[PDB]
Amino acid sequence: IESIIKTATDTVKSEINAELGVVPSLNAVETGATSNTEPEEAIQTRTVINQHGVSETLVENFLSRAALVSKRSFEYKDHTSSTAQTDKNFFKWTINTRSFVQLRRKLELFTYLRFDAEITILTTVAVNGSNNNTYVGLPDLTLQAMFVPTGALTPEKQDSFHWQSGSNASVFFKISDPPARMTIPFMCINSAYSVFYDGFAGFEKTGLYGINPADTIGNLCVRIVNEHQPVGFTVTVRVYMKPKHIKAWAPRPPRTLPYMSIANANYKGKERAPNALNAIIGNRDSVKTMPHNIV
Amino acid sequence: IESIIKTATDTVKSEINAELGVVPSLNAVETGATSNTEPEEAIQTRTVINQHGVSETLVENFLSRAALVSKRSFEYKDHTSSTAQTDKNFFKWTINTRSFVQLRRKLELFTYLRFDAEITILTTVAVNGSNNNTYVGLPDLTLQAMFVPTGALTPEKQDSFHWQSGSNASVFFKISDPPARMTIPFMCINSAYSVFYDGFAGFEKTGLYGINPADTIGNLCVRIVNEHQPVGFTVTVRVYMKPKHIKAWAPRPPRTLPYMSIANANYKGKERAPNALNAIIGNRDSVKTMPHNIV
Amino acid sequence: DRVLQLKLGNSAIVTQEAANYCCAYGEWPNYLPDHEAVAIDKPTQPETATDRFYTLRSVKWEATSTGWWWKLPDALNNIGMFGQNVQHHYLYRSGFLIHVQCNATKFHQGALLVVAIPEHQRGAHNTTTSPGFDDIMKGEAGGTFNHPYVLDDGTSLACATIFPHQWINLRTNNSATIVLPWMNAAPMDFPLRHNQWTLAIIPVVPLGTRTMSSMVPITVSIAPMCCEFNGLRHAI
Amino acid sequence: DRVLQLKLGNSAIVTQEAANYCCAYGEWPNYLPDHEAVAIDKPTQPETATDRFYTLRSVKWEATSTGWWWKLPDALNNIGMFGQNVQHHYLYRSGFLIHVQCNATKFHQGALLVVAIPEHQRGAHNTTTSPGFDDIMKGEAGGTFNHPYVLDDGTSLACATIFPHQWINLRTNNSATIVLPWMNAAPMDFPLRHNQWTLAIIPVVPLGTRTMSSMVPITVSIAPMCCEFNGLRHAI
Amino acid sequence: DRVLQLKLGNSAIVTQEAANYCCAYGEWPNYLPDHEAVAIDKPTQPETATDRFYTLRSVKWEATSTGWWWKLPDALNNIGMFGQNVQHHYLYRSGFLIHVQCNATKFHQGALLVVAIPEHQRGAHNTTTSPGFDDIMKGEAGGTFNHPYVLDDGTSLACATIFPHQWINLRTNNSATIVLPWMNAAPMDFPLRHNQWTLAIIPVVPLGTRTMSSMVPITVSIAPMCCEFNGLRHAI
Amino acid sequence: NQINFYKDSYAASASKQDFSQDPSKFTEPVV
Amino acid sequence: NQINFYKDSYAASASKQDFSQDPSKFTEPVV
Amino acid sequence: GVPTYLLPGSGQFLTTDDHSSAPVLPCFNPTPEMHIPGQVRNMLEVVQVESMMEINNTESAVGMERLKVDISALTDVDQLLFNIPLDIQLDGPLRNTLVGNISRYYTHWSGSLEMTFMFCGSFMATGKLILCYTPPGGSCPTTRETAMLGTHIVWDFGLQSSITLIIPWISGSHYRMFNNDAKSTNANVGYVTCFMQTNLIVPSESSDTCSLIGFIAAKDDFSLRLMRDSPDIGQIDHLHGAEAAYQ
Amino acid sequence: GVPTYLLPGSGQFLTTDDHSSAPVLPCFNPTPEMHIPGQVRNMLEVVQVESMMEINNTESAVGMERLKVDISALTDVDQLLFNIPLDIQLDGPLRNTLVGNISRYYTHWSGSLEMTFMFCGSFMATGKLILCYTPPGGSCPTTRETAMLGTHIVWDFGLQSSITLIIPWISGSHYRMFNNDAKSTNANVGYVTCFMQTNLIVPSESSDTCSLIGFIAAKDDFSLRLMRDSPDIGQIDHLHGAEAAYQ
Amino acid sequence: GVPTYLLPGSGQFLTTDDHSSAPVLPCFNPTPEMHIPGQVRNMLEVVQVE
Repeated sequence: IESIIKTATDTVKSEINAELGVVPSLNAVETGATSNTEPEEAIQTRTVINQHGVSETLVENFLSRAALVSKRSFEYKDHTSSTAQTDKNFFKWTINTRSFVQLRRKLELFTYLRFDAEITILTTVAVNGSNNNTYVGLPDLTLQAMFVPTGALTPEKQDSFHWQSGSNASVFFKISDPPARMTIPFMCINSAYSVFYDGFAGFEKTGLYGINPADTIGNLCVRIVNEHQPVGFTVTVRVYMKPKHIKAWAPRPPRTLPYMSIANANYKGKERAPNALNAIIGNRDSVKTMPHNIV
Repeated sequence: IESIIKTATDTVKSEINAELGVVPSLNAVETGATSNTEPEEAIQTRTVINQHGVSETLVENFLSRAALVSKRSFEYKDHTSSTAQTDKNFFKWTINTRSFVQLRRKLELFTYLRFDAEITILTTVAVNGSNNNTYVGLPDLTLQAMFVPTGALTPEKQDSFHWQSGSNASVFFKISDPPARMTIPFMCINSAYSVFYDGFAGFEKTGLYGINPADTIGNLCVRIVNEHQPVGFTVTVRVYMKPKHIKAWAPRPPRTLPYMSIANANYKGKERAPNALNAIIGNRDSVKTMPHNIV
Repeated sequence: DRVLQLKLGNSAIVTQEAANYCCAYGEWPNYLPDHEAVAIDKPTQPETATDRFYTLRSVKWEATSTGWWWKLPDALNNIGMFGQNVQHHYLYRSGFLIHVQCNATKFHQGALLVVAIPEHQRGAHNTTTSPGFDDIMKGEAGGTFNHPYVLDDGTSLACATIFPHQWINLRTNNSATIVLPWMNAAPMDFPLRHNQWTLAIIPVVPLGTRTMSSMVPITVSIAPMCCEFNGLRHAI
Repeated sequence: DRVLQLKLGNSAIVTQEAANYCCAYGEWPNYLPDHEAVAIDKPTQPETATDRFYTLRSVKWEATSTGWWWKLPDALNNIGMFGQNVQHHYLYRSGFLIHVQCNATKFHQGALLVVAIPEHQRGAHNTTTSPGFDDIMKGEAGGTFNHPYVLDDGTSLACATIFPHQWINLRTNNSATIVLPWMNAAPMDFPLRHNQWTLAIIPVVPLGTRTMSSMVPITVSIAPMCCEFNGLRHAI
Repeated sequence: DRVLQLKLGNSAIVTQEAANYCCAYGEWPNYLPDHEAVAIDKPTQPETATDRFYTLRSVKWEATSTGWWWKLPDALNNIGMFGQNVQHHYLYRSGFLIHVQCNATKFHQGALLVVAIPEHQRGAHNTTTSPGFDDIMKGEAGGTFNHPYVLDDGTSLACATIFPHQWINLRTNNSATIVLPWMNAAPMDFPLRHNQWTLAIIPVVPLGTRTMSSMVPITVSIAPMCCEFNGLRHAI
Repeated sequence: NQINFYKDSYAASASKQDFSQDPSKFTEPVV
Repeated sequence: NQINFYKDSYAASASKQDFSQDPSKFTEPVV
Repeated sequence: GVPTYLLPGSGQFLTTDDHSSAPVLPCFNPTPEMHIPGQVRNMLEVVQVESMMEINNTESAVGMERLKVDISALTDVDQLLFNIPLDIQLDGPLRNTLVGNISRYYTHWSGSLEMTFMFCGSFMATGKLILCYTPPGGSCPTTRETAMLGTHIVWDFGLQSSITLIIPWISGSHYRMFNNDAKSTNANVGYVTCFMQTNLIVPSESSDTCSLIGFIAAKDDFSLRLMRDSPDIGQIDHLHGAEAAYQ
Repeated sequence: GVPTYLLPGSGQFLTTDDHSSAPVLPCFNPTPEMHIPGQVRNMLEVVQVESMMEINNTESAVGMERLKVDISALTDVDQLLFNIPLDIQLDGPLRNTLVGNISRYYTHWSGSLEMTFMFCGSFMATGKLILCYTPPGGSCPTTRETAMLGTHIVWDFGLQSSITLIIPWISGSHYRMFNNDAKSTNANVGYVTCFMQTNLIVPSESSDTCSLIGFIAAKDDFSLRLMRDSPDIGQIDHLHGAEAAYQ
Repeated sequence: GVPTYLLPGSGQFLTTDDHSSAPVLPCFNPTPEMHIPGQVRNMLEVVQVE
């Protein structure tokens, strides 16, 4: 308690401490972690002043790395001609951390995190080659990114008249521009985002498991403002979220197995070790057989 | 009166208050709303300190959401060749809130609003496919947006010589650029915008009803500065107005039915419930029959 | 319930089964201050002559009565010295002391949301044309509600309680009193071509009784309070 | 090793070969303060009635026992006055005093990482479907571990020590005590459709002995500490 | 007559035509003091959860209705969190806040001596056998009076006014409120096998009206006040 | 927090600081 | 070093200044 | 100053920005503000006022007969009168309320709900009546004894002729949302169920169609948070006057 | 002010930027923070706690039998029990540790490692046992006399039943990295080798499969530096729910 | 300073702007102002005449 430490703690000089009646090293695992520090026993330490970096391993410094959460390469064309559930120039991405396993593992390190989502939407254009179209320049489309809370009706078209944004939060940013550095706040009715939720969203028995109703931030409906071009482009909208203002609670085992589903934590490892169900760590030849040995 | 409250009010501890002669819960509707607070009766409350967000539900925070008020996809071509009332590279949008129902409902929440219109004009380009033209790049047109008050003569051409702007307010902004964040002030001869006006604009009996002559801000004549390109584009100018500096008066019933006309508040609901004329709320099977029940 | 006497001018209204009045928006009516004024003309301020309670045409209340509304000052445009001053002045400022009496027996089951809409921009069903003079400025007789549930403007009766309102629930309320001040964006504005207030009485619960059916009249008495008038011209 | 008496309500647990308890996250359980509360309802705070230690169904420990887990308050959803208050209230706040006794002889070779997972979002092997009610809310009998090594959620038992934990290593520890406080993002939340804590007892080292094989029962006694209840409704 | 609001727990009762309440024997209900207690167990005191007003089954009142009685806590033995605590505890101490509403019209001629008998040792007519469980512990539905004039115990209704009582005379009283404290020789005693209070509502004057006959229900809402519970055991 | 460098007072930031409010205008419009 | 010119406290810079930490919550969660 | 690097959130029209914007009219003095009545400096002043629900959400209830509920003198005791889904977003009785239409603009909502029911009957129409609000977690009750265990309040009609039940703020989280899934811990507020207590006693000369008008308001602790775009209106086509204000 | 020249590092989304960003919700008051337990203000609080290694990295050790190590009463003295590659990044026993999974997010790591081994045996299971940690520079030892010269500690099982060896911070540099080449001066931490000291003495009624459970934690001087992206997870395809949360 | 994000109202020639503009003539001293008669500092001085 009451530790306001900014640097790594310095070790003090240790002597021959061979004392009867008390012992530092023989601790009890069956309470928690142990208190045997370096000059207490097992080594005769030297007084070294420790000036090592603790700011770089802060939990805010750990978690305010803007990583990908949704990469949608939606096809921008006259979708009217022929399109069925084909991202008609707009996708209604329900805001979930869980789509990309790097930042998903970073936020699933902790049970609870209160943070503000610095959402940066980097959008890249590519001319689609299925129609054998020429390059003909990469256009500077103004791309609307409307964040709708839950309960608000998501749009169904590109010109769906729900993009008026009378009260909905939206940004209007072009592609030949810096990306939309927007900050979605702590959009939770509870005091933290329950990244893990051992409960059901609905009061009914048939509700989906693991999705916190408090953590339904909503949908980030991203659309193309201007009308369809005669040449089709593949607009790839990559939304990157930087957990800013980090307050984390209850650190957890990291997810060792490869992720399977967004909505739950269902697991199946690789076919052998490493990161397998029956063997998380890659197996050695024997218990005493030592790998990566200089000889 | 004299309430300068910034957070939600905390409730105090309530006990068994079974007292003869006075009662909190049995109020009189036929004056106004009731004063029965939570620790007064009907519950034995606990002292909870309330730190909930009231800044997010401020009327300025409610109303300074920049929503769409005019989306004109006017066709930018050599209109001279063949065009009749076809937005010859310019449209004279008379500035009305009422075109898009989201911000129209937000401003028709209140009878009167004094505000400054932060007008952001986001303009998107699309190559028109009726002539089967190629993409050939999206051009960076400088687009003049001249706001003319009423009484000033609106232009009739693209090069109409009324775009000189000797005294008229205009912005000259390109499309490969941030949008024109301009603020039109409180352009009303009265002390508020009468969003509803139970009166006639003219002194004659044949004047149009509901249009306040004080709230005629004017026309926002938006044009293309440079001359016509051989390839036709569909310039879509979306003007978004953020009611800034909000002072609202006399809150009203929100518009439940779908809107019909800009100039008046004529109504016709959907063909059944919800939001219908004979049934605003979607009907249940019976009065005691309860929908959305966990069983 | 609560007795209440409203004495302005020669007129006085005494009600024995009313509730507390409805001083609207926390604002008692007042004349134009030297700061809020916009018209250099001296106001007429014809007190007593125009602050009288003007008892309007009482509309009959039946089981199928949808609703009635009166626009202020269009309901008082041709009535009394206030009507003469309204016709003789181009600018006006007057609050209104609404008193609506619905004298029904104690066996009568019904209620009236007597609501005072500021700037009731009325709509028309199934047509995009704006309402004319014959659909808006009915005058002293007032206009009925074809669709009172939508409040005849596309909005909602359910939420009409954000407006200056009482109820004339015939259990323990036979008269309701709404004290409207001056309310417009302009400090003074043309009376005969604008309705700053619109008093609407809607049978939210229609009159009911298995007792002798007796015309339950909806007696409307609007006293224009704190009367001000600028721009003395001919009788428009 | 260390004697320890836990006296709450009528129940009391005395253990002679336990270690120090596991006051979780440096937080003793407490009621909702007047600042952290979100429900105006007065809490039931049914102390003594719901702070009793509730001895659950003791699961048998064998050599092939993979693991067992209990979700709080799902393990106590239908047990005692805490179960009655959980069924009768929509909002609840209770810490938990875990005491798990594994009475084995001094010749017994085994250990149990008795871990208390906050919000054990369990996964299912080889299918992307979410676990249902029959795979999550087993109730008082609890649920076994099909894959305890991955902690049945895709994570890792090895790192489960970041959680409130002890060990019931049968060398010098027959009973372990974990003092869970209230832990949720919400101050109070629905008990029957959420598990704020999940106590999991995993035979990390399986029971071993060349001595008389005797059912080594894993007696689980969870005392719901500092009980609070809002939203008094029917028995859900 | 006198308005009265009784706010305990989440429940609240507002009556507009009641008299003053009936704080019984000059004694407001209270918990057991440290001197009057006899059970070392900590009481549950499940306030709010068991101090709620419990609206019972409303019995119909006709012209031939002799009487109805409810025994406390037998009327609340299986109702709500008080019923759960009564089943889960062997010792209990609770006063009762009786509120009986008889909503009848102003044209109705009748009265109810709503009497609260402490230890109504009921008798049986023409037999010397003691009444059984089916003649005493009817439960939430309550028991009717075969002979209310003799108060069903050999005594007298005429003198039943020495008991905590009001009247629900339908002239100017539609609701009556009796505030029973804890009353037994023991400070705490078994709820499911003893009735410390017995609330009896007797149509001393039977309902009369030449008006539309309408079921005049006798809505009984007993709030167990100042609840205390010792001896936490299984659900008996 | 205000970057109002223009010469007009209307062109400033959206003033989300009017925390004072009088609910008795519409809740209790009596006496 | 903070260029927070917005009117919301959440929209500020990422506060990498919470140097205080209590490791005894998880290392020594006893007594 | 001179060294300026552009942020990733540049050139973005964040609809909810507050950045100062160029004055189009350069020395424009606005109109002097007069003391207009009814200034609403916070929408939570609009929600704190009464608003009728449509209790009869019934196909037979056409137009005017939706706000009122015709209760009669039933011959059975402990009868259910009506149940209100206290769901502001799920187009229930509340949706069309000043606490519900405004909270349909907000994803998050919190605070204690006011529940004020007036009796639109005769003076001789008497009878106690009970407003059971139950916290969510079970089904909506249909009988009195399973609903009186929750937040209930007995209402004799009397003289004031209107009760104000107060919905308490019971939630595990700090803000119930409008997730469009009524049956969601984070979305369900509970059920307000109305029952006969001592039956509606009416004389012969009074009508046996006595009517209840309810209102739901907000309290001084009520709060709405994430602002969304209300699903009440729908612009599936351009309104009249579009392509004409453009002219 | 007005004269502003754009830097070369403009318009760049540096994933690790801290620049303030526009508030999407403009007067959004967030939820009040309650005192949730277990706030981790620094990951070095997570690494300072115990975490089992998988000592049996063996194909025969399937599932549960990887954390424990079955040692027996060997008939030879000075026998090697197990060796732990103290390599956090080279997918060794440590990788799956809260000092190792978190340090797999960081290119640089420093500080003294905790090495706490508990004995999961019977009470009558006795025997001294020695945990040799040798600094890097030679091969991993297989005999006792060539390993006791390093950082060793003799552990009689006794009553507390768990020793805590402390790995000292021996390095030429200030921070051992995770260069993915265990055999690198700047990457190798050394070898922790476990030996019999006085043999595992077990009675007949106790099992001769007595088990050691080890943990590696961190100390208060431990520090991680350059943050990388852990190679533990791999998104070779889109997860389930992708193209469905998009819907 | 260094962290600068472009507003939506950037690169716009608002005809009615008052933003300072680069001096084309760099140390240009203008003509000294003489007391010319009839300075109109407000058009409302022109309108106040017959």
